[PDB]
Amino acid sequence: TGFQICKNALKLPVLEVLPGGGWDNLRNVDMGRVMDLT
Amino acid sequence: TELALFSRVNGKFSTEFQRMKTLQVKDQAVTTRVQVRNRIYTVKTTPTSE
Repeated sequence: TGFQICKNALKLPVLEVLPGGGWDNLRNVDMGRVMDLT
Repeated sequence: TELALFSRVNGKFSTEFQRMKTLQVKDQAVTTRVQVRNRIYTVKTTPTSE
C-alpha cells in the first residue's frame, strides 16, 4: 500500500497530515493506523 | 604673609598646597543564552512488528 508508484508518476509530495489514525485521548498523541490507506 | 618693620626690614612667606584626586570604576557584565530545539518527526514501531 505504498505511494511510491504514484510519486514516480506525478512527482508530487504526499500530504503528510492524514486522518484514520489512532489517538490516545489521554496522552494526546497519535497511536496507530486504524483505517486503511491505499 | 607679609611683614614690614620700621619701613626697612621686609619679609614675605607664600605657602601653597594643592591636591587633586581622581577615581574611575567601570563594570560591564554581558550574559547571553540562545536555546534552539527542533522536533521534526516522531517515529513509532508498528504494532504488528516482529
